[PDB]
Amino acid sequence: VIKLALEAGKATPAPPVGPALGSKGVNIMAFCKDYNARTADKPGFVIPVEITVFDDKSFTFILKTPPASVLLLKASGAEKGSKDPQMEKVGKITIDQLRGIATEKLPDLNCTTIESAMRIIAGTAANMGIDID
Amino acid sequence: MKIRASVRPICEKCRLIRRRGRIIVICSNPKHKQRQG
Amino acid sequence: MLSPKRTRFRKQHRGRMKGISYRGNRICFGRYALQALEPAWITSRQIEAGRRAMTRNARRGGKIWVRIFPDKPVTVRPAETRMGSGKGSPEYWVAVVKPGRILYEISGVAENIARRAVAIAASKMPIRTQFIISG
Amino acid sequence: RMASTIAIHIRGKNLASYTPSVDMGAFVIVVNADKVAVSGKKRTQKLYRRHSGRPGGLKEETFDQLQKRIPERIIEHAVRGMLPKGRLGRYLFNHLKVYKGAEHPHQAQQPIDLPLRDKRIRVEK
Amino acid sequence: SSRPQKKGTAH
Amino acid sequence: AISRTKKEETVETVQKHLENCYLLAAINYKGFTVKQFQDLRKALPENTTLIVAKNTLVEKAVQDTQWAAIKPCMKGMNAWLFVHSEEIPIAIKPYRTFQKERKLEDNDFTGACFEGKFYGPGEVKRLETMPSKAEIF
Amino acid sequence: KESRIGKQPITVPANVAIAMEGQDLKVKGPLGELSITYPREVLVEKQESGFLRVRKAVETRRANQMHGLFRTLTDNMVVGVSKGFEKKLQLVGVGYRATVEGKDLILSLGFSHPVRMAIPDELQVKVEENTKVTVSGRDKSVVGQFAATIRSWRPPEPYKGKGVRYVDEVVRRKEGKA
RNA sequence: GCUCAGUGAUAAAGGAGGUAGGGGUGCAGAGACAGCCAGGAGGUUUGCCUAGAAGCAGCCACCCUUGAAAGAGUGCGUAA
RNA sequence: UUCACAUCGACGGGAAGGUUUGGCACCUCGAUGUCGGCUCUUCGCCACCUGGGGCUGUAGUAUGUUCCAAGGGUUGGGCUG
Ligand SMILES: [Mg+2]
Ligand SMILES: [Mg+2]
Ligand SMILES: [Mg+2]
Ligand SMILES: [Mg+2]
Ligand SMILES: [Mg+2]
Ligand SMILES: [Mg+2]
Ligand SMILES: [Mg+2]
Ligand SMILES: [Mg+2]
Ligand SMILES: [Mg+2]
Ligand SMILES: [Mg+2]
Ligand SMILES: [Mg+2]
Ligand SMILES: [Mg+2]
Ligand SMILES: [Mg+2]
Ligand SMILES: [Mg+2]
Ligand SMILES: [Mg+2]
Ligand SMILES: [Mg+2]
Ligand SMILES: [Zn+2]
Repeated sequence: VIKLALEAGKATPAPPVGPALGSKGVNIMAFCKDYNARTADKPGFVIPVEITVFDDKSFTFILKTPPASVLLLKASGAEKGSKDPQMEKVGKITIDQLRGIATEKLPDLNCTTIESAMRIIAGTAANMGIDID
Repeated sequence: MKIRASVRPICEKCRLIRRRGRIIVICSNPKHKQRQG
Repeated sequence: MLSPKRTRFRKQHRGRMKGISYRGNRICFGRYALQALEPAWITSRQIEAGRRAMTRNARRGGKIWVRIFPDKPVTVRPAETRMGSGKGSPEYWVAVVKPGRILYEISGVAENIARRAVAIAASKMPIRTQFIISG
Repeated sequence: RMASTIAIHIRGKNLASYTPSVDMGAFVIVVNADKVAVSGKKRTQKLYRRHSGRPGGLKEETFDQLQKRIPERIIEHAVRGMLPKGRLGRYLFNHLKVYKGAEHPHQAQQPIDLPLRDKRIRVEK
Repeated sequence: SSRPQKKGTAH
Repeated sequence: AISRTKKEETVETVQKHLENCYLLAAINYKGFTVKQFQDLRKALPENTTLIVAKNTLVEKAVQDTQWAAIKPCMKGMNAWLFVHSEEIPIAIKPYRTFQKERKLEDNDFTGACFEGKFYGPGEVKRLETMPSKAEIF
Repeated sequence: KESRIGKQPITVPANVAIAMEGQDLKVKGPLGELSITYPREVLVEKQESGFLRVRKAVETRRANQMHGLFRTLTDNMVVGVSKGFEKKLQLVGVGYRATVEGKDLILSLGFSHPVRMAIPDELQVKVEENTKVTVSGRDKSVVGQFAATIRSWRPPEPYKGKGVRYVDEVVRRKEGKA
């Protein structure tokens, strides 16, 4: 059981991933192409991924939330977030981008409604300095 | 063990006891051991 | 270091320290304050140190009033000086405080940070003191 | 509290015939001198010192070392303090006969028991 | 030591 | 702690959720994750109401609504189910399957109450076999 | 009077013979005999239901502390003669070993000499040559004692955890040499 | 009534579950303290910085959500 | 390195001692006299070494600091009133 952060449709570079989870006995090409196929099924985004491994070297992995900070960095059109959140505001997103970032991240949250997901994403955007209305 | 006139608990785990009349401080970690005097 | 800018005569009477000070009793500026319990003589250096200590330990908390000040001169004769041939040279300056007198006033903090800061202040004081809250 | 009573009787202060300048007093035989009781931490604290007469000639015993070694000295030394000092004092002190055991070889003298009017003299555990 | 003793009639 | 006012309004909210519902389901939980608590709270609040309460808080709310025959179900830890909207078998059926996945996860079924009557740990099997409103009507 | 310890009565199980004379208590259990004397204030009551409830003559702070202590004491001599007490200590290191032979416990702790330890009657010491040692005895005080005397010779050092330790121990481990 | 220090002979700031009182203020019988069983989540690996900073080197923000409760984290720990 | 309290500890405060340099003039003036060595003691503990320990930024050796401890020890020379 190990936690890594990988890019959307790119896998198996030598320094970031392969040695790290490959020293625990995990197959590199199966995890990398199953993860690229699962990020080809959903909208492609940078994915933190938790890969669970077992005694027989088989592995099952869960793709976590594509970062709400990266999704709200591409929704407000910016690159770098605000160095001082709630002091300097670096962009603005509409409520429809709230419901969109909370629909793409909805299978990956624990929220029981779309309004809870929308206020979670409005809380993360209130946290990195990005205004929302 | 430090020995001094003023002994205070220096963290949360510290305990001030009374041994044969003198006030001591026992703790988990050895650096926080003190004796009054 | 606090000190008067001018006086006519240099040298002065020891005086005598009695009673309560009824005037400095109130806390009129800030919120929390340090009250002098006992009849003593505060050098300017001590007030300086106490203020500095309270200021540094408070930091992010706002305001410190110094309600006293060393306006009475004090004189000393050198070492190996036989007694006679005049009163000595004023070295330093003191403020006379009597019980009930307020020393430090402090505002802009929670009561906890204030209790701690006032403690570290009262550590550089020659006298026993007290912690009081505004009415 | 006992040694006071003892001193009174040795000195003679309980006879109408008392005189400071004379011995009108009794003899007193103290028995079971290791069973004598003492309050507080005194057993480990009270300190019997005696001095050689050379410098650094001081010797100290705790009460208990003493009571294990030669326990009669304790009561002899506690009564001698309350007798007068000087000629009649010392000559008096010879009337105090102390034994560590429960037994005394004076049965010929027909000893009576000593009256104690003190309340607190008897300790109980 | 900055304190004195009591000599004679003081004492 | 909890003031007497908040506990009187809590027993009143539990009694108002008691008057509208046709069935009670008692469940005790010890040593379980919050994740399956929130999955059980993905499945439950839709068709039914789940309320976790103290022994006496359940005692004085159920005695008055005439559910009193369920008093032995309040010994030990207490979590309750009332059916406000949906039927009895659609609420009782998921709980026993969730108790078969919870065998190592520490769940046990104490008892249920339907028709004003008390059914034990095994007698709720019937309450599970009952069909949906489309098949009965 | 209000010590949460002295209120709880002690259960004397069958196999346990309780002989009470005045303030002196002699208990003869399956494993043997234990004797204790009570101080002035503590009065322990032998019930008709077969229980021991501790009461106190007067309440000084003295007697309060007393009765708490003695209720636990004589609960431990009862449960002591019934079942018994086992202290277990294991040894950590290279060459460290123990051998029970006759009346001695021989310890090789890395000293020059073999360390010999005279084992008291009341104690029975079982040894695992797998470097574990258990001592069993009817009296908590004496077993605890001897256990400590074992541990004394080479107390656990901070770095590599080496030395004699009790079965369950938190040992501060510093990183030496970094 | 008090003291257990042989204090009862002398000295201060400071320290203190010493001890015997007195006064406010908290909670509780829908059970308070201590113990013991479980939970301690989602955003998120907050933003900045940094080879890395993931509650826990440093800086700034310190909100929101699911909630019985859970700090953008009190301490330990990892190169992270 | 992180970490006030391993070790230091600025600005200030509270003391003990009576060994330094002093203030006083109670003391003795007739022949009650200062600093070093020799010989000869003796006592204090604020411990330099030797005995036992706690902490360490103690791996080991060696330290550092501190606790109890004054039983014993504490060289020979060139140089100075
Ligand atoms: Mg007056
Ligand atoms: Mg005036
Ligand atoms: Mg002061
Ligand atoms: Mg003096
Ligand atoms: Mg005294
Ligand atoms: Mg300090
Ligand atoms: Mg004269
Ligand atoms: Mg002469
Ligand atoms: Mg010393
Ligand atoms: Mg040494
Ligand atoms: Mg050492
Ligand atoms: Mg080293
Ligand atoms: Mg010595
Ligand atoms: Mg000597
Ligand atoms: Mg010497
Ligand atoms: Mg020399
Ligand atoms: Zn501590």
